[PDB]
Formats: sequence, structure tokens, C-alpha cells
Amino acid sequence: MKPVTLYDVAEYAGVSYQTVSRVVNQASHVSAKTREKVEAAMAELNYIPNR
DNA sequence: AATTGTGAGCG
DNA sequence: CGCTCACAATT
Ligand code: NA
Repeated sequence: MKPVTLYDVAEYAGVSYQTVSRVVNQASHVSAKTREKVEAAMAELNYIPNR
């Protein structure tokens, strides 16, 4: 499968890789609108854990 | 005083 | 390259 990364979903949402990692694991500091971006980025794109 | 970004340490 | 963990320059 296409190795869709944390970055791809982050840029797609308009957020940082670390902000989007903190939507997956190590979760601190996530906002109303920013969260809803990450969700639409994860579900429209076929993100792969660890690739 | 809140977050992103950067650092670095694991794989 | 890809990611969790942890910490801090900037705002
Ligand atoms: Na992950």
C-alpha cells in the first residue's frame, strides 16, 4: 500500500506532524477545529501506522 | 500560560 | 524515514 505518513495527514489537515502524532499517541494540546481537520485527513486518506 | 516546533532517542 | 517520548523558544 502507499506509505501515507503522519506528515501527509498533517499537511492535508493543515497541522504539524507532532500535533497529529498527539492525535494518535502522547496526546496533549488539541483544539476543536484542529482535531476536526486531523479526522477528515485520517478518514479521506488511507493512513498507515508506521509508514 | 498555551501550543507548535525542535531534539533526540528507538526501530 | 517514521514515531513516541520529552522539553522549550515563541506567541
Ligand atoms: Na501511530
